[PDB]
This record gives sequence, structure tokens and C-alpha cells, in this order.
Amino acid sequence: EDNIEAVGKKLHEYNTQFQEKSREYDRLYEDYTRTSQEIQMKRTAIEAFNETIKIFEEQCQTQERYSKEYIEKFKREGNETEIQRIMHNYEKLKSRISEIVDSRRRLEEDLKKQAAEYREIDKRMNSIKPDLIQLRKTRDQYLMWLTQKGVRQKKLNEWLG
Amino acid sequence: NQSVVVDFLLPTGVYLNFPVSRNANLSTIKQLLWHRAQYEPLFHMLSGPEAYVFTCINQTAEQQELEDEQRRLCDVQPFLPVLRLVAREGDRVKKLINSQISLLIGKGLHEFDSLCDPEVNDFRAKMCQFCEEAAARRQQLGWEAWLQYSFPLQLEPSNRALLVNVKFEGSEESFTFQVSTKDVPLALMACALRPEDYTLQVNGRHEYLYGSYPLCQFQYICSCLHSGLTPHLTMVHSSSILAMRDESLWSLEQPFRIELIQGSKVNADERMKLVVQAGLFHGNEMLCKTVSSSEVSVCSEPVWKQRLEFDINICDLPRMARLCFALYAVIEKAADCPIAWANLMLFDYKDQLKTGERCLYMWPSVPDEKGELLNPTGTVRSNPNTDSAAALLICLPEVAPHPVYYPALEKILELGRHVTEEEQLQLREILERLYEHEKDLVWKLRHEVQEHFPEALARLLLVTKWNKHEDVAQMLYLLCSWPELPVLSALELLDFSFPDCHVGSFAIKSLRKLTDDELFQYLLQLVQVLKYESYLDCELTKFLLDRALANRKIGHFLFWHLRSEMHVPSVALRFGLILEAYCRGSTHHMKVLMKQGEALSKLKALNDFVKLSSQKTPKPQTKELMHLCMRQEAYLEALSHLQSPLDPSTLLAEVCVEQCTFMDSKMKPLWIMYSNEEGGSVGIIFKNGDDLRQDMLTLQMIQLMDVLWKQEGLDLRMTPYGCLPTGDRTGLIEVVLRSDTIANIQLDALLNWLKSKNPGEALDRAIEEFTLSCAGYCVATYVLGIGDRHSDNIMIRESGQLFHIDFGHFLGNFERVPFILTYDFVHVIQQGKTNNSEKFERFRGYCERAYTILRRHGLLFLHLFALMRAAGLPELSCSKDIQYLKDSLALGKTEEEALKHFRVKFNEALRESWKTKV
Ligand SMILES: C[C@@H](c1cnn(Cc2ccccc2)c(=O)c1C1CCCC1)n1nc(-c2cncc(O)c2)c2c(N)ncnc21
Repeated sequence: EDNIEAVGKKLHEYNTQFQEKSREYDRLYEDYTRTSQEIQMKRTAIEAFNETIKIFEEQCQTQERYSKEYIEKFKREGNETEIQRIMHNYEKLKSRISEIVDSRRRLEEDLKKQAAEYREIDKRMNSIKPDLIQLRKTRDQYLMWLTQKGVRQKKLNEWLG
Repeated sequence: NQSVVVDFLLPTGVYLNFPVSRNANLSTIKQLLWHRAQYEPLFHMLSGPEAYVFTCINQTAEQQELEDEQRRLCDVQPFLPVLRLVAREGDRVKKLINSQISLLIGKGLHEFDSLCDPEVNDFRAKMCQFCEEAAARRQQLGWEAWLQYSFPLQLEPSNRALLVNVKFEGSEESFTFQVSTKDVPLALMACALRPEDYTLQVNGRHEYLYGSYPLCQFQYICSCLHSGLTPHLTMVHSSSILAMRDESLWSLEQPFRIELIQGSKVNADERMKLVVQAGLFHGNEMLCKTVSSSEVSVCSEPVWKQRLEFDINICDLPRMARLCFALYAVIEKAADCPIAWANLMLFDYKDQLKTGERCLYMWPSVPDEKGELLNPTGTVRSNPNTDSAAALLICLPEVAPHPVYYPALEKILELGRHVTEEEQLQLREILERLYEHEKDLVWKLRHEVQEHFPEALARLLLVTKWNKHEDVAQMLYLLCSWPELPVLSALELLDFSFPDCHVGSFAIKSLRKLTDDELFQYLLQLVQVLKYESYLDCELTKFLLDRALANRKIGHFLFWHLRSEMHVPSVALRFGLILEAYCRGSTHHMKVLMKQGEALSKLKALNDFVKLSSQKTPKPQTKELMHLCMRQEAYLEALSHLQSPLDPSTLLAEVCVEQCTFMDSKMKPLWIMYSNEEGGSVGIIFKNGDDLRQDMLTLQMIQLMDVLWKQEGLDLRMTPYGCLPTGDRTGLIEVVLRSDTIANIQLDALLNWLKSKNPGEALDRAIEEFTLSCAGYCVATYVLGIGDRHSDNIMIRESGQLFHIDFGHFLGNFERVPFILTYDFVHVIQQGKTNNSEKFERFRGYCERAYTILRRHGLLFLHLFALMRAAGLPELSCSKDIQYLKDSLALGKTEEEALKHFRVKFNEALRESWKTKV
């Protein structure tokens, strides 16, 4: 189908293209691995927000049960002062929950943008694989054709990169 | 800055918020809390501070009660700075252990509950209870036992006079006297009194000398004799050791079928079309032909809803049958893209044939050299990124109105049970040393194989037709009366080609004869083989946990091999459950591991700073900045007074900060020097971003070579230093001291360095040390296919021992690697002479005997490497990799032929040596 030096040169070209797409694949697979590790970290962080918030809500439940007695025990004894203190303290607990919640939401928004990044990477990995696979094979067929033609290993070594 | 604003939630419902020092311990913070809470409502209802414990949410998202109030807030590392006061009560011991496990293994226990998986819940209940029971048994056995569990003997693979310095615990004065180089330790003790309630400790180490062996069989002693140094020991009373302890299926001829419903979250080229390929396997063999879907257009959420019917009946499917899918994109029939893949066991962990819908979260396919349709070798665990991974939705149909189970052993042997000389010579031929024709013969003469060739069990297992319940029943019948095989053969049977649980179990039964010394040589491979298991409760797990529980040094290295992969999704669950259980059986060691994890966690941050700084500004300054960072109260404490992870009997005591520095390569590895109250000085390299697994394996093989060598009286003075992966591209390397690189020493220069380190009549020792070690490393590197060997990665000890470092690359990879002799080493071997053939001949001898010893244990290396393929090292992927070693060791050749070819390559390497130098 061709002559040897022309086949050997094209082997060098196809090999060079193979090494380059192979490196590019490796770049993506690395982003894949990292991004996967990060997403999982964010997911567990979202769980920690949730457990934290849960804790604040038990504190609220505790405040409503426990306080009751002490608001009615202070009303009779004229301590609308002590009652005020408990309720403003309580009001301070509540505003803090809203902050924690606001942070939880920032995270979920970040996890959202990153889940999508993960899918674009996997999509780009998937659009490359065909060429990668095709290049490996074409390269291997040129090596074969040259081996059968009796080309020595030294020549095949120069051409491979 | 220092402080951080912390939310406090009091049990009255009251909430306070104020700054505390990041450095303050919880005990201090509790005082500050009380002091501020007296001015807030409802103070008078609180009990005292000691009646309550702080709770936080930790980094692993679990609630933790902070029982140890000497801990600093910055070490506690709460998710948000929120501390809650709760009552003490309700089994504080379980609570504490549970919380520590999560932090230690890097994975919250709650993530196992979250799965709502009975297989997982069953594993933890059985194994944790087993591990706890062993632990409780161990406490009730006396002090000897505790000593053996905790500090097993360090013995050489195996009469001049010997003087030794002995002392007693808590006393300056010491007793130097000559003693029996071959008298059992007791007699040293009995003597020093001028008995049976003592052991001897090696000063400044947790190495102990006891048992019925003689003194020069101990590493410490043996190293002392060779060095010339006087042993230094401490007698320790029993009590002071207690004070450490104390403080139906076969009637279903309907064919196997599945319903392919839908995929989800597929990310493929919208021009192309999508196909699922499905096949059935037992291990790596196909049970029947493959069957494929129709093309459907690419979309995110493609829909097939087709029956796929296989060419095998439900009655024929073996226990370990495995359904394997691959999602592929094809350029619409008018390079197929392999998208992703997933495997599924057809019987569950309790033996029941599965029914119903399954959602398989798939793994992405990697374009590799084999390019097989499907990936039957891959894990049967689903991808745990369930939120974003692609998935397949399939439906196993019903088969009978009751559940069906793979039949019980009894019924397998029910079915399983029930001479030519020409045939008895063809078989012998085949096994003295498969293809279609020979498989039929071996199957026919399987009874003969058992009687006469028990060692060929592996071959017979592969000939057997795992798509035929009759055959399978017959094979298992023999398997159950098969006589016990040697360790070597058992190691073959733990490979992926032998997925049947009867096989695994027969293998482990043969591994139980392993000594702790020998098992330790193989520990790493045995770990990797866990990746080939289908179920969580398996015999190999149980065997590894058994031996971890009986020997603390084994449990130490098992923990680090398992912990170092907790970031890998396909094993995080399995390794995590093993680690949990291991921990519950080793609460003492847990305290050592906890200390090591915080040292390491500090080295990570200390290392990330040094990479980041090094970009900004030059080394001398970054060095001083590294030092300031280190002396911070909390860095310093966490980095000081731990047991080394490389060797838990070594104490890393005081960090010598002004000697701490780092290497100049891209990830800036840290060189950390220590000094303990014993040698006297120890070093470690902390790496973060380099992969160490290639270095570990190579160093483990060099070590195994040293043992096998030493076990035949050949001591080649090797330096197989520690390498321990501990995390995601993180781990430690033992510094070899009083050593330097060839490149440094060169810029008769090697020979002069040696002269200066060994003046006068110790030069002959140095040279002989160099000769022995030069042979060992020459043979090692040749056998393993290690090129890229230069003066930067070859070092020399002041004793004269030469050794290689920082391995990189093996089995030919970036091309057989010739045996290699360096003229500059030949020179030293020859004592500075042009021709010293007496010497040079000895060296060739050493080389030849070493190679000869390794050939005799060649199948051992091959099996060990075969199991390491599970690790996914780029350099040890395939069968040709194993082929490199068969050829390097000339195992296809008689020994005589092997030595003759070695000799030839040896001489060519001698010729070559002069030509490179010119
Ligand atoms: C190369 C030499 C070395 C490295 N770094 N510094 C610090 C330095 C680096 C740069 C500037 C200043 C200090 C070293 O001073 C050394 C040696 C040079 C002479 C004294 C010690 N080395 N490399 C390993 C090793 C590394 N990576 C993987 C392995 O498997 C083994 C090693 C070792 N285990 N023991 C001793 N020296 C070892």
C-alpha cells in the first residue's frame, strides 16, 4: 500500500498524536477524580450543616418547653425583666439559625455548579475516547505492517516519538 | 487571627456567643463559658461544669461528645464553631470509641447506616462482636501473652564473647558484663540479678527480648555484633508490663433473563447512539455468549424497556455468577466509545437468587490496552457518587412463588459424588508442563489429578465448566476432600481467576500455617486481593482480622494499608468496615494510631504551606517560615512523642526543628529529624502529592529478596528501608542516616570517601560491605527490570553498604534492562586495582548465588506479582508484566542453562562497563 519510509513517518505522526490525546485524556481523568472527591466533600459538608441546624432546632424546642414555667413564675413576681431577658436571648438563637441556613444554601448552590462541571468533564472524556482508541489502533496497525515488512527494531524505535 | 467566635447552647435553651482562643483547650473554654453564663438568664438551674460535656458536629458530620477536655479547639476541628452542653450519661465508652473510629478511618460510621444495606449491617454486627470478644479474651490472659501480642519478637531469618550493659527500671547505675552469645535471654536476666518475672527491653525502644531463642537471633543483638557496639538493655518487672496493658434452584430449566429498563445521567455525544452490552461471567470466563440492546438515540435519560435473554438456564448459574454491563456509544450503523460499566452478582450474600429492580450506579470506562467489551474483573460495588454518576435501571424477574437459594453444601455433595495407561502419560506430560483438547482430558482424569497431582488444583479448577451445575457439583466434591496445599500454591488460588468461595476457603485454610514473619512479607498483596471479593463477609477478611488481633505489628500495617486507600471510592466501604472492626479489637493501638494521624495531618498542612511559599519566595526563608510554623504550640505537640508509623517500636520523641528542611522537587517533600532518649537520631520524609506505592512495592520485594537470601546463609547487607503510604498521595519514608548519594560523593573519589569514613584497618570491612551489597542490588535491579539507575538514586552508607532509593519504574518500563556493572563499583570491589581477580571472582560468585536463590523462589515472585495487579499500578497492569519476571529469572530453562545465560550477561556487562566510562 505504500513504501517503508513513508509508512514509518506516518507511524511517527500517528504515535505523536496518540501520546498527545493520551495526555489530554489523563488531564481530564485527573479533573474527574479531583472533582469527584470535592463533590463528595461538599455533600458530607451539607450533611454537617444539616446536623448543625438540627442541633439548633432541639435547642429551640428546649427553650420553649423549659422556659414556659419561668415566664409564668416571673409574671406573678413582677419580673417582666427576667422574662424579657429569656425572650431576647431566644430571639438571638433564632437569628443565628438563619445565618447557618443561609450558609447551607450557598454550599448547595456550589455543589450544584460543580455537579454540572462533573458531567461536562465525563462528556468531554466521552467525546475523546473514540479518537484515543482509533489512534492507538491505527498506530498498532502501522507497527504491524512494518514488522511484517521486516523492519528492524532500531528503526521502529526512532519513529516511535 | 488567634480567636474565633463560638456559639454555646446551654441545656436551659440559653444561647451565648463570644471569642475564644483557637488554642485554648476545652477545659479552659468551659471556665470562660461559666464565667460568662452567670450573667445570662437561668444560670442558677445549671449544675456544675463537671456535670456536662461539650458536643460538636465534627468534620465527618457526626456529633461527637468531647470527653477529653485537654484537647485544643483547633485540634477538635468542629464543622462550625458550635459547642453544646449535654449530660454525661449513657455508656460513654461506646460513644467515645465510636467517635474516634470515625475520625481515625476518615469516614463517619453514620455513612454505613445511611446505606440501609443488610449486608453492611450484618458485617458490622458479626465482625465487631468477634473483634471485641478477642480483645476481651486478650485482657484476661496474663502478661507474657500481652507482651507477645503487643511486642512480638524481632528475629533474624535464622560462639564469640559478648559484653552487654544491663540496667533496671528507674536507676542511673548500670551493669556491663560479658555473656553467652548463644544462651537464651533468661540466663542474661538470671545473671543480671547477681528472673522469670522479667523481660529485657532494648533501651529507648519498644523491642523486648524473651522466649526460648538465643541472643544473636535478635535483630538488635545481631546488629550490635556487626557494628561492634555494646548492647544497652533495661530489666523490666511483670507489674510494669501489666501497667502498660492496664493503662429447588436445580429444578429451574427456564433460561436466565433480564429486563433492561432505563439509563440516567448519561453524558455522551448527541450525534451518536447508545447501546448496552451484557454478559455473564464466573471470574474471568464467560458463562454464555453476550447479548446486546437496540440502538437508542443519545440522551441523558435513555429508555430501552427490552428483555435480554441469555443462553444458559437458571439451574446452571454458579454461585459466583456475575452479570456485567457496559454502556457504549456507537456511530449509528449506516471506534465505539465505551462510556461506563457495572457488574452485579446474581445471588446475594445470604445465597438467595436476586429478584426485582436494581439501580446500578456505573463507573466510567477507561480506554486501556485490552479494550474488552466488558469489565468482568471490576468491582461488584456500585459507584457511591449516587447523586451524579450515570446509572442503569434493570429488573431481575421472578422465577418461583418462593425465594430460591443456591443449594446448600449437603445437596452439592449429594449430586457431586460419582483407568488407562496411555491417558496416565498424556496427563503427566501436561502437568509436568491450556487448550480445548487437554481440558477434556484433565476433566475426564480429575480423580487422578487429586490422587497424584494435588498441586495442579488450579488447572483443574479452570478446566471445569462453571456453566453446568453438574460439573460444578462434581468439582466441588473433589475440592472438599482435596489435601492441603503449600503456602505457595494457596497464594495462586487467591487470584481473580478462582472466584468460588469454596476455593477461597480452601486457600485460606492453607494460609493459616503462615508464621507472623512470613505473613508480613505478603501482607500487602493479601490486602489488594480484597478488591476481587464479591461479598463483604469473606474468609480472607476474617483471616486478616484474626491475625491483626493476635499480633499488634500486623494490625498496625493492616490499618495503614487499609487507611491509605479510604479515598478510593471502590474500596472505601469495604476497607472502612474492616477498619472499624479492627479498631474495636485494638483499643490500645487505636491510641497510637490516633497520635500518628494528628502528626500526619499536621505534616500535610505544614507541607501545603511549603509548596505554596516556595512559589512566592526562595528556600532559605521558606525554611525559617517552616520552622516558625512548626514551633507553634499545637504543631509541636502533635509532631512530638509519637511512635513511628514506619516501625511502631521506634519512638519519634523531640523534633529537631533546626535540622528539619525539605527537598527541592515539585511536591517539596519534608525531611523531619527527631531525637529520642535511646543511634540516638531518626529521620522521616513526608511526601504529599507524590505517589509512593511503586517505591513501597519495590522496597518490599528487595526485602523479601534479603530474607530468602539470609535464609540460606547469604547476607548481602541490603538496606530495605521503610516506605509507608498513609493517605491520598501521602506517606512516609525512613531516612537512612550516615549515608550520601554517589553524585554528591563524586562532586578514586568513591574509594577516598570510604577511606575517610573507615580509616586504617576498617577499610577492608567497608569494601566487603560494598561488595556484598553491590551484588544484591545488581541482581535485584536486573531481576525486577529496574532501569533509570544513576548517581542521584544510588547511595552509600559509611559502613560501605551501597543501596538504591526512590524507585519509580520496573519490569522494563520507560526494552529488557540488561544486567549492569559500573566501572566505578568494580574499582572499589577490586580495592583500587586494575586486576584483582581473587576479589572479583568472589563478587561474581555472590552475584550468581543470589540469582540462583531467587530462581528457586521464582513462582513466589510470580504469584505475588499476579496478586498485585489488583493495585492498578500503571507499571503492573498485564500478563506481559508478569512475563518480564519469568524471562528475567529464566524459569523456562534448566538451572544449569539459567546460570550459563546469566554468566554471559554478566560478562557482557563487564565489557560494557569500560565503554560507558570512556
Ligand atoms: C537523596 C537523599 C536525600 C534527600 N533529601 N535530603 C534533604 C535535602 C534535600 C535538598 C536540600 C537539603 C536537604 C537529603 O539530604 C538527602 C541526602 C543528601 C546527603 C544526606 C541525605 N535521599 N532520598 C531518599 C528517598 C527519597 N524518596 C524516596 C525514597 O525511597 C528515598 C533518602 C532516604 N530514604 N534516606 C536517605 N537519604 C535519602
